[PDB]
Amino acid sequence: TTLLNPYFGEFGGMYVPQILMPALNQLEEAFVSAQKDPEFQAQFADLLKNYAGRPTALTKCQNITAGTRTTLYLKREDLLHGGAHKTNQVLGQALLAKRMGKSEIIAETGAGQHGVASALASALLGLKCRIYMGAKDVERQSPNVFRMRLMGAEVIPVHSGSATLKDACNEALRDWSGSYETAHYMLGTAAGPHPYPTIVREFQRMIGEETKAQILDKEGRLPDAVIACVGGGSNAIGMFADFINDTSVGLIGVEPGGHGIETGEHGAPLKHGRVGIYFGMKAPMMQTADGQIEESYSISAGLDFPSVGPQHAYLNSIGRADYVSITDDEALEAFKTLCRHEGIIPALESSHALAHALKMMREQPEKEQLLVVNLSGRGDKDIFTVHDILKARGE
Amino acid sequence: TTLLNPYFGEFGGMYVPQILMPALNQLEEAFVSAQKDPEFQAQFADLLKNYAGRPTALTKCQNITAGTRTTLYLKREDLLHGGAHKTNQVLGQALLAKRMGKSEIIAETGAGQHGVASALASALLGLKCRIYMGAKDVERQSPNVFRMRLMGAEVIPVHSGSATLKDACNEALRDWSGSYETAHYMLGTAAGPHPYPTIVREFQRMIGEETKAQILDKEGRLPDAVIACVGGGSNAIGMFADFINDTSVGLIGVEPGGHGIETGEHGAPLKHGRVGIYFGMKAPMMQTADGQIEESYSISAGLDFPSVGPQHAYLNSIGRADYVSITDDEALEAFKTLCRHEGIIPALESSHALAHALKMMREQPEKEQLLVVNLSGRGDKDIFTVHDILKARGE
Amino acid sequence: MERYENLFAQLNDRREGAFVPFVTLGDPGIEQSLKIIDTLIDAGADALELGVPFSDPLADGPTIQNANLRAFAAGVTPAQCFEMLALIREKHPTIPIGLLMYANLVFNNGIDAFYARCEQVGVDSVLVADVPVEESAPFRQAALRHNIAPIFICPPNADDDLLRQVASYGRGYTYLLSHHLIEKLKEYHAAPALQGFGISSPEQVSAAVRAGAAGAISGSAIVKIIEKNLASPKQMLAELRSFVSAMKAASRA
Amino acid sequence: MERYENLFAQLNDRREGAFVPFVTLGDPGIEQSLKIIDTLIDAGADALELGVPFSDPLADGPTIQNANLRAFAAGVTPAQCFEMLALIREKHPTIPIGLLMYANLVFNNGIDAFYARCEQVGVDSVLVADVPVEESAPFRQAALRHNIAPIFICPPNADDDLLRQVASYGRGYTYLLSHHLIEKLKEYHAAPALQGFGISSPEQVSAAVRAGAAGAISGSAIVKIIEKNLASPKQMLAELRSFVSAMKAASRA
Ligand SMILES: O=C(NCCOP(=O)(O)O)c1ccc(OC(F)(F)F)cc1
Ligand SMILES: O=C(NCCOP(=O)(O)O)c1ccc(OC(F)(F)F)cc1
Ligand SMILES: O=C(NCCOP(=O)(O)O)c1ccc(OC(F)(F)F)cc1
Ligand SMILES: O=C(NCCOP(=O)(O)O)c1ccc(OC(F)(F)F)cc1
Ligand SMILES: O=C(NCCOP(=O)(O)O)c1ccc(OC(F)(F)F)cc1
Ligand SMILES: O=C(NCCOP(=O)(O)O)c1ccc(OC(F)(F)F)cc1
Ligand SMILES: *Cc1c(COP(=O)(O)O)cnc(C)c1O
Ligand SMILES: *Cc1c(COP(=O)(O)O)cnc(C)c1O
Ligand code: NA
Ligand code: NA
Repeated sequence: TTLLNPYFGEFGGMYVPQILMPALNQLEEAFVSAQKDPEFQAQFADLLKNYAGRPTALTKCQNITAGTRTTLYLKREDLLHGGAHKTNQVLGQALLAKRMGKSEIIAETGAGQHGVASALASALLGLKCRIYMGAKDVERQSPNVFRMRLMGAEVIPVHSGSATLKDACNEALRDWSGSYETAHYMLGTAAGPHPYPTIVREFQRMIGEETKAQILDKEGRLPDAVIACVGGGSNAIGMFADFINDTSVGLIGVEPGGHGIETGEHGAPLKHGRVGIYFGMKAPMMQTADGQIEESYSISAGLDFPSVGPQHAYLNSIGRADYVSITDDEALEAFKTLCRHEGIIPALESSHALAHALKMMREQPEKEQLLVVNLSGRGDKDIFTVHDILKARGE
Repeated sequence: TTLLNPYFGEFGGMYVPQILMPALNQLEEAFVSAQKDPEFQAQFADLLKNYAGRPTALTKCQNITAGTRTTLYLKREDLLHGGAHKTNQVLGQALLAKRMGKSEIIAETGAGQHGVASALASALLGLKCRIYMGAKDVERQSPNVFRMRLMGAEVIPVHSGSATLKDACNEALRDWSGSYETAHYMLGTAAGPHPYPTIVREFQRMIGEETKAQILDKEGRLPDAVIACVGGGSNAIGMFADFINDTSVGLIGVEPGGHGIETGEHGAPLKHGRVGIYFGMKAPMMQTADGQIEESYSISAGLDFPSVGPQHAYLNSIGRADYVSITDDEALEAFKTLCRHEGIIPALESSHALAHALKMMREQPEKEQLLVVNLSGRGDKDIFTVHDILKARGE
Repeated sequence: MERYENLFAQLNDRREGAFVPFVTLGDPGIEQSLKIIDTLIDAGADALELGVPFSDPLADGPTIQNANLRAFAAGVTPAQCFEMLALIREKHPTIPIGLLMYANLVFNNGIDAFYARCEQVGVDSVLVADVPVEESAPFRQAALRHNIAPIFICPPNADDDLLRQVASYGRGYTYLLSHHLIEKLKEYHAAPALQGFGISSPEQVSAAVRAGAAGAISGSAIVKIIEKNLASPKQMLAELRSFVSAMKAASRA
Repeated sequence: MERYENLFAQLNDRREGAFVPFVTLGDPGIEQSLKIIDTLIDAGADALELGVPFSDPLADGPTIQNANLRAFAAGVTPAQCFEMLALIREKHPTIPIGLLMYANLVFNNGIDAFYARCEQVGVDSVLVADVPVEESAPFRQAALRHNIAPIFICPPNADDDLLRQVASYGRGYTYLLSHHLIEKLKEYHAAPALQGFGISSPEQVSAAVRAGAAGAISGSAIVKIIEKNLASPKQMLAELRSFVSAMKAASRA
């Protein structure tokens, strides 16, 4: 028995070994209790406001849209403490851990952003944090590893399997199955077994709530569409949640197309993968024909989770949300465009969302449309990546 | 004749060649007009809010102060768009430039932060931006140079003199003397000739205004002291301005002590330099016994302006503000402390202010005191600097 | 076929517990894995638990993860695992053969088709490591439709509802993790319990049976002998034969 | 002493303009700079404008910045510049000698003491490059107390208030930047105008005097000959002598 529905249509569930069920059931009951507790809500709101800097701005981009009938606003998650939206949910999850009497946090990380987010929340809230990161990722993400260690987190390199994100996830879950009485597993996206897709959405939903209020204040009506990149699904579901019932508002999720869908080198499982069961859930994933789990490829390492949150798969299935993809080259062009024309350096993750809005505008420049892009993070972290590409091909 | 007083006591003035006076007088009249114009004030406020993300948070640091009678709040300029307080004033200065019908911006930069701030403001406001940077600085600040170029700014390496900040300042002023009819010089601190110390203060004063409101809301009384690092004086004067008339509020400015005052390798001219005339102003500076201008040294390149704003020299002279210094090692310790105990990575500049507050607390831990530190910027930019030092001495 | 029912009735007649080794199909290659399995049987294995190499074996420890990696280095696929299974059953008609699977490999080509393939090759049971009893309905239904026993883990902390679900839904044997639980499972008419996890010496086989389990499963201990002897396949087999013989002797009355 | 007044009265008697070279004291070393200055005088310089090397010569272009750098490479200090000035005056008693200074060097050891030192060595005027007339009060007062002429730049766009300030406050000569201004300055009884900036050929010396200026100042052109001939000091002097002679001849009626 669960308190809440673990599925979104056919997708989701709790496909974990039997021994991990009590941890998931404990978490779910703690969450349900927390959600009804005005003191928990007040404490979470207080951290978001006075520590993380909520509400975040909603910035109009007239320099980009000039001469078209597009109006473009960026939801400025790049201005959140830590430089990406991940901070919102790690703070709620850390509060949940304290609610349950846990004194330790376990987290996984691929590109290091969730690792840093978990570490900063743990440092603030006095939790002992240990982070599993694939040894190959540890090597290609030294700035993020040193941030984690500065913040008092223990960073544990994982050598098992392919020494990347999947292996980190597995090691985190293994640890948790033996330590859940004193440790909380701080999963970094709106995916994995129930209750994590639900929890992470609820702890990100202020993105869309604020966006709604701000767009109503500034324009007097809802957006025609809100657009967000999709790696695992957290920033997109946070933007989308409050608009789901506003049936005239388009929900566009943007997966990484990498070098191009046709090349096979992409990270677009929702639209170009196949449903499997892994990561504790039933969802579209990147996998071989005989069912071995594969990798997602993107210029942006933050978009490389090889599946997708089950609520996204469900929202696509019923036609409520539409999913598209953007290539590396398109994302790079959006990155350069925002730097040059608005003085904002976007994360390469976020640049995928922006690239698709640019496409919406440029393809039909006399179409009246009011767009919000979720600018999920800032791109200081990506400047050497972008520099080296722009160098490699002349410039 | 000027409209406003160019001096603070003996300090300040307009010690520039005759040919630059009309540019300064034009600027001053434009500023005075702007300050009386509610539409200009409304436009500036709108950018600060919806682009830059004002107001910034005021964060309590209970984990740091536990067991003492210090209450510590950080004014979170690190959460401002661009990651430091410099953004506030570049936006006002860019608006001023447009007010005067200027289509080009000239700026100087040493460590690159003001260069990036000028570039982002210019990109937003549609101004053609050219930035002078000493060739040695261009070499040691490649991340910031590439940010400037991404934002459409022209970065001009300066080979004259010592190829550092002074030389960049000189080249910027030379250019301006010939181009001021169409170009505005966007000076990057509360120093230089009148009207720049006044302008930069006024375009930073929302730091203290917000701090006052927020501290009154959270504690019901004013701070015992507000503490800010002093390189040129802009973030400190922005924090201080609104409290000057609240005579019970201490104003503590922190200059870099470098390897230590006694070593001669420091950047503390206000307290350890000698009054000279240079950079268009009469102020304490780093200079040889026979009057050649020297460099400031600090682990933090952002604190290396070898003089100080004249209002600081004046506030010290009358005893309204007190100035102290913090060494590299002390700043490093504060940097590590904030990372570990609050999950905030502070700029090494800002870490000087924090280090002095830590000293105030630790030296007298049973002294009742309510402190605000201006956390002028975030320290992502400093993580390799800090890593290499911590490596060099074991760790 | 009711191979587990036949086995336990014969063992009961002999006052004997089952000894059940776990190995990974195709570790360290197909031909040597076939020889290893035949050696385990010739040394007295009562039943087999066999893993199919999977990319992300979450519920397995380093020894077994390493075994999967060796099998992948040999190019072992599920299709080749099923050809192996057919040959093993053709050689050994009565020994119960159980698979340890991950959900993706069962679900991949269709759950029904998976269990049909198991039936066709003569597998007796399947434990899907990452399907908890609460979400097992389609798996256990498909299993039973194809005369395959669905196997469930019963954790040492299991509450009463979980014990009843396990007792009701499982067949063949109950997988008990390393005396209260054993009696409750018997009370609820569960399939007979086999104790597994960290069983590495004769003494622990005897202890499990004395506690009232019908037998014991051992994997890491066995696969260790594989890993240790990669360079010497012939000695590998001799050490496997010695260890299995000793472990099986500990289950005899 | 009223060396500028004496000079202009004698030049006026001869229907002649002044030719006034600018060089940096101690460029490229002390001994060669002394020789260069003597050569400029022997070739017909009517007056001298002499720079004191300063760390940050804001108002100077690359040729003169480079000259300062050469002088610093020779270890030239203001104290050594003043010893040089004493020797130059001791050799040439009537030629007006003007300094181009930056404010820090004047203010450093005390403004009064600076102008006292100028008087003691026999300097006639000082132009403080980065002191605008509006803030010049302490400089010009100290100058005049020590019989030193304070020199001000009059920009080509100068408004009427600025022309009146310059005419009132300056002495010796008015520094006019490269016909309306010349007449206004004369109207306001200013010190006689010397035209400076980009004067590099005989034709421009004649043109300045014909416009009604009392003479012309040239620096870059002169210092270029220094820079160009660093390896050949003797040829340096010969080229300087040729250029100054030609430039001075252009000022003659
Ligand atoms: O995508 C995930 N984490 C995000 C890490 O973010 P980053 O550090 O930015 O790579 C993620 C982690 C765990 C997971 O499920 C389970 F735990 F079952 F494996 C599903 C997705
Ligand atoms: O300190 C200054 N700029 C700050 C540059 O900041 P950063 O880029 O962070 O080095 C600065 C720049 C110019 C100046 O006066 C004058 F223009 F006369 F030279 C005085 C101070
Ligand atoms: O089985 C475990 N350990 C040892 C037995 O397996 P093996 O050593 O491969 O035979 C084991 C460890 C963790 C676990 O839970 C989860 F996957 F969620 F982490 C489930 C089983
Ligand atoms: O039978 C297994 N391993 C061999 C016996 O354990 P050991 O001797 O410790 O290797 C075995 C059984 C189940 C399993 O996963 C899960 F528990 F999730 F179902 C993992 C390993
Ligand atoms: O004098 C100038 N140029 C040429 C003449 O000097 P030099 O070439 O050294 O003789 C000159 C250039 C710029 C200037 O204003 C300021 F310093 F503010 F930039 C003042 C004078
Ligand atoms: O006399 C000077 N230079 C020599 C003549 O100019 P040029 O022949 O172009 O080098 C000279 C005079 C003043 C000056 O600074 C300021 F204008 F600010 F007062 C800089 C150079
Ligand atoms: C990690 C990350 C993403 C992708 O994660 P989601 O869970 O899909 O939102 C997107 N943007 C940024 C800035 C990130 O750090
Ligand atoms: C540039 C800078 C400083 C020093 O400049 P001030 O004008 O003295 O405020 C301080 N902090 C940060 C973060 C900076 O970028
Ligand atoms: Na994905
Ligand atoms: Na300074």
